[PDB]
Amino acid sequence: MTDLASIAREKGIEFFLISFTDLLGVQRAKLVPARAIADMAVNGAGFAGFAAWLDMSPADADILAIPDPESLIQLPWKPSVGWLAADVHFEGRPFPKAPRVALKSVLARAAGKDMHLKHGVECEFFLIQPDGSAISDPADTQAKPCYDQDALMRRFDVIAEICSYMVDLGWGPYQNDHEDANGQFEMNWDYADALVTADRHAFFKFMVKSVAERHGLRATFMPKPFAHLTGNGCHTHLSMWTAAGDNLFEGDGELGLSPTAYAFLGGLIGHAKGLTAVVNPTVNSYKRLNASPNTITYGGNNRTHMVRIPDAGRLELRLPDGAANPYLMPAAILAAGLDGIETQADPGQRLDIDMYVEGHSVEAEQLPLNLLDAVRALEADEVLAGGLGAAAAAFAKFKRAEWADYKSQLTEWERRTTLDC
Amino acid sequence: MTDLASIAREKGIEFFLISFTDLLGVQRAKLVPARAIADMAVNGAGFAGFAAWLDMSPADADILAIPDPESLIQLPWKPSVGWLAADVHFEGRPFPKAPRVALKSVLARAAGKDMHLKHGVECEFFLIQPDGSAISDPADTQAKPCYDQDALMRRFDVIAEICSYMVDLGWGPYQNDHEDANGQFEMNWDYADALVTADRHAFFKFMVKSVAERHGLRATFMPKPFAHLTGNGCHTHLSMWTAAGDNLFEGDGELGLSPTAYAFLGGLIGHAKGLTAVVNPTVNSYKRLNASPNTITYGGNNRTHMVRIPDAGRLELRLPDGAANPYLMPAAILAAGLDGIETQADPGQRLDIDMYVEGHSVEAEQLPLNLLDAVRALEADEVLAGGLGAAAAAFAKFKRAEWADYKSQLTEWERRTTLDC
Amino acid sequence: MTDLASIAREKGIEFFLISFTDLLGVQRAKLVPARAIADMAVNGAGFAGFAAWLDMSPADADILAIPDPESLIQLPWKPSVGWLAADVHFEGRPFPKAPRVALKSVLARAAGKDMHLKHGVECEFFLIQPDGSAISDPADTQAKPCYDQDALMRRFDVIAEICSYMVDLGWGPYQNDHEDANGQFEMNWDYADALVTADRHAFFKFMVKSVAERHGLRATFMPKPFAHLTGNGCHTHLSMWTAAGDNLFEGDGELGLSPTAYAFLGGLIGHAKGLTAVVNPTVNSYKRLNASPNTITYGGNNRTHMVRIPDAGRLELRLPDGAANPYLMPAAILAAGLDGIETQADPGQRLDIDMYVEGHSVEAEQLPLNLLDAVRALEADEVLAGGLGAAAAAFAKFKRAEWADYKSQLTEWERRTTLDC
Ligand SMILES: Nc1ncnc2c1ncn2[C@@H]1O[C@H](COP(=O)(O)OP(=O)(O)O)[C@@H](O)[C@H]1O
Ligand SMILES: Nc1ncnc2c1ncn2[C@@H]1O[C@H](COP(=O)(O)OP(=O)(O)O)[C@@H](O)[C@H]1O
Ligand SMILES: Nc1ncnc2c1ncn2[C@@H]1O[C@H](COP(=O)(O)OP(=O)(O)O)[C@@H](O)[C@H]1O
Repeated sequence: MTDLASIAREKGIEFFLISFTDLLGVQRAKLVPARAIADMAVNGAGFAGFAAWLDMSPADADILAIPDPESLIQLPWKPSVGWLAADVHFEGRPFPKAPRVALKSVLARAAGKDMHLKHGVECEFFLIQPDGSAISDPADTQAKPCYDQDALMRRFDVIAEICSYMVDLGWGPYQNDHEDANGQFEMNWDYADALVTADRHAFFKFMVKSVAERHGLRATFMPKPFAHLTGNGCHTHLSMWTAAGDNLFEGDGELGLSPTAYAFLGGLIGHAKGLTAVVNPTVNSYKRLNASPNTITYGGNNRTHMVRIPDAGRLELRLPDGAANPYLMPAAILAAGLDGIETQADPGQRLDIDMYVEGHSVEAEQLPLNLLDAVRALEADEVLAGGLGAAAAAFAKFKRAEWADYKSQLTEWERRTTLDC
Repeated sequence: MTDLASIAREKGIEFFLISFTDLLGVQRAKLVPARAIADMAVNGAGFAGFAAWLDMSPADADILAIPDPESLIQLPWKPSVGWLAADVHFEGRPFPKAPRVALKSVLARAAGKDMHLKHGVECEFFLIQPDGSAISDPADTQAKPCYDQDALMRRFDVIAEICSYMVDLGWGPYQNDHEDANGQFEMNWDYADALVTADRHAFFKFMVKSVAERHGLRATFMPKPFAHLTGNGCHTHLSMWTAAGDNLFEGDGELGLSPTAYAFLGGLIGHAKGLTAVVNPTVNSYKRLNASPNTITYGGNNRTHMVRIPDAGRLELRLPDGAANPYLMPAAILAAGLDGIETQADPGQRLDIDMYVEGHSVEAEQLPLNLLDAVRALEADEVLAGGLGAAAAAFAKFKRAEWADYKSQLTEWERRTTLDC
Repeated sequence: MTDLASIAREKGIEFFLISFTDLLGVQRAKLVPARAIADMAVNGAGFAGFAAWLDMSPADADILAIPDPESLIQLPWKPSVGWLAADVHFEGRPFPKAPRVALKSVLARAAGKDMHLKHGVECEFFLIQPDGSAISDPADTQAKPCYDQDALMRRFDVIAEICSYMVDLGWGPYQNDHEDANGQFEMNWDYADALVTADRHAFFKFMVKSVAERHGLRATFMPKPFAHLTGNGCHTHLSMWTAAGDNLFEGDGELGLSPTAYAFLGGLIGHAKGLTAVVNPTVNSYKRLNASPNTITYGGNNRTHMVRIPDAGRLELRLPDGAANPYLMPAAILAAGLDGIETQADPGQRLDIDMYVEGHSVEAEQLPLNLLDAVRALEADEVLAGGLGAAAAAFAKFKRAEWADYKSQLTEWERRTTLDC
């Protein structure tokens, strides 16, 4: 790996965006001219951490975001700018409250046991009007819009541009779909080592929002952006691999899954409640859990349970939504899963039923149904909090304030239903 | 007591409003011509209970609301109509889920022990525009509007009319004030036997709303109707009396209070959390508990604690808000208090401090901070649920549905704070 | 077979639209980058079938749409994209509820008797404003607009573009007409093997809609889109052929038709009622049957009957409308016809009269006059239902639901005519 300064000269990069993800998933970046990249690659870009979602004080020394040169992406729509993901450092060490640092820590524990997490994300999003008031396509109106050829091709320019970028970047994109809400789309690409996928997922949201804007549109990954439409998931596909390239999840047990997979699964099931706080991290998230289908079960090739087993050597957690932190969520999933493996956790019986029809009759534990309860579940889950380190309590702090902020709002519903009390 | 038919002939009453209060405090009434009052006074007015907030089925027999002839009030603004409060009966017996029946049951238990609850209510309300969008007086704007002579006299017509009605009805009204929010008023009258006060409180809200409408205005008892203004309380004054006319609360202990009073108080303190669900019964209610001042303490002549001791032989519960059921709330207070007396409950130390300044430093139990948590507190409080009978679980059911209804609403705050997640 | 990956390289195709038609005729497609076509061509593109009109559950495994490489069409207006028609497979076999699969089944039965159905379609459509409120040409206004030269040429650019595409695609287009309603047009091309014509029919609607949109206009195949104008037919021309290449309908009987042709006709007459549900598949469809001409008769070179004999070796079914599924329609027609042939059905006497003038005096069976009755007829016709397989029952299920949805709408007619009852 050559230096970024030399790459800048060779590939015509004039500015670098040195970037990191805070606790709320917000992309924080600094635009640095190429003349300054050498110093910053080694010493890091200085940011006042208290000004981001990092649970820091104005009295603290500036954090130093150290770029991972392997993450470099020349913006495909603006190649004279080089994007870099970074680890936030504080007082000479990675700062445990930064999502990407948290993720790297859990990975290092799994890696030490020769277990390498790989995942793929299904990042649904909506294409909407710039003012956010409606979807971008007024002609996308029918009751079952999923895979609608007409509406898909009406947004060919934006979708095709983005997919072609992903081809060039080497993500191995393989399908673009219109999803089951009007105005909603999904663009899939190959799974990879968790850190690779996490970096891609963070960049992907930024690319989609950016390219949409250039087309006079807007993209949102909001969990439930419209009252009358279903929402955005981020269903996650999970497998564990040895450094020698074998999928520990492949086995001769049920459905081609191994004991390791089922123990991992058992951690997922066992830690589902606190896990919800992290993978459904906003007040808005909880609308998708109250629509009925809010219990903890799996699985099989069945898109009706919290966990689906799509094929051999693979689990799909169907819990995370569009707001899920690209680093915190694989981190939290891995912590729960690793615990499952170590404790030989038992997932219980696979249910081969349609939960939307027969779910009412199944005795199952229930997920937390609002942000506050979910945070409480996270705080009571010591194994999970310990797996995320200091990030967990900082996350719980912020979400509790969001909760109180939300509840303090005077809504129309309140006035409509209470004015005559 | 003569018959209502004979009174109708003598006082020129052409219609009776036979009325009862459901679990949400909603006044349900039927307008019956005088020719039919005799049968209904004895047999009751038939209502389909499932259509009110009574937790009933369409398959149930109609309830029979039996008028309390002693409650009769010729509408002062329309004397040809006679208003009556009623006990809802079902299958030949008072229906334990009806608020007024619940209240009468608790009273009968206290009465059996020669303890007679008397209370006064401070029913603050706002005078607002008919469309509810702003207060009725655009010139009522200053930062400290409390007792504002100008704004008070600007609403003299409406206030004076209502107070004069209360004089004629024999309620012993003694003061009308502009309260500490712009547009907010209060009109006090003498305390009385709980059932008398409860009937008056129910009628009072109706009279104020009715008279406001006749003046082209509107009244609301909503807890927190405006984002920028403080809200409506219903602080309640409480004492217990023997049939021989002695105030059991008067004594030689601290502040002129007796051991009975302090044990009653101890029930209040001891049952405060579940009590909150009943006396802060709406989602909206909880805004007033998050503004800081949400802990459980008393007292002294100090408007800064959950309980104030204004004078000898008197407790003021400063907890209830404008949405409090006129029957359920004295009922719930009495259940908690009676328990305190029977268990010789200990309130702990009176705090002679200003909670708004030093509250942060006091170790005290905290009230529930949202409707859901408050309902949970009610459900966990067996003594309190048992004291209200079947009304308690029916109340909890409805409020839980209100909670889920509220949370399902897509708010602007959500879109503003999450669209860019 | 030069593979799709190879064809993509040489033809410069960057994306494929893998498409299938659902039970409501809706085009469902996935946009796949060339780099992924090889795998999808072999294994199929995955779709959640419950999200389309296929009568499935979210608990079902995804269907796999397997593309027919012989259907490949480079979109003539956007040749970097390659459209493919696909067969829906479920759990390792063709999904009988998918129209194209159902059609292929019926064709295989017939093929097994050396009878190969060939058909051509007259897919009338309107050109309208994007908002759908009026036709595209405000100057197209005369009482008898059929074949209007001015209006035809006023839309030359769009019509000519589409026709030239059909020339290049090898469909053998031969005429473009302005039809007998203002704003209505028709573009004819050579008949072919049923499956070829079906795929083309499906693609054609998409082409016309897409090209219209590129010209700032819009196309609709809605059966009756305007209250004041006549509607869109999809009249179908039908013949049966041996593999040797002879037209089984050509014979010595009347009008140059054979006994086989007449028995086929007899199946059409015999199953006309049930057939109506499939080829008039919407509530809106039934307007064209209540506008008189709704009895079951043929024929001769006479456009006044349900079936017309245009010439030797050919039958024209004048029943299907613009909403007819391009796959279900020929399938249902073939099912009926084959039965006619197997049972030696007697079509009755040819009526050489004008049904518009003398039709009232003829004794003939009447077609069903609304969607509900038509569905009932489909369900009662077990020979027809059995011939379409599971597609029939799923179709009827959806249509019964559409019917209930329609009836549940509060129409202005209802209010105008009932408000004063
Ligand atoms: N063994 C695996 N481990 C982790 N992720 C995987 C694995 N296999 C596939 N994926 C990823 O899961 C995501 C979804 O894949 P997909 O084949 O579309 O699943 P499905 O057919 O169930 O919808 C993709 O990003 C994909 O690359
Ligand atoms: N001994 C009592 N028991 C119950 N309520 C009382 C008692 N004495 C007064 N009240 C009532 O309490 C309410 C408030 O009285 P008020 O004298 O204005 O109290 P404060 O001075 O503390 O504001 C009135 O309705 C009043 O009649
Ligand atoms: N023998 C046949 N079998 C099936 N379809 C046919 C046959 N001959 C013609 N067609 C198709 O029927 C459609 C109508 O043909 P056309 O010549 O316009 O007849 P008409 O003048 O009666 O409308 C055309 O699309 C044509 O391809």
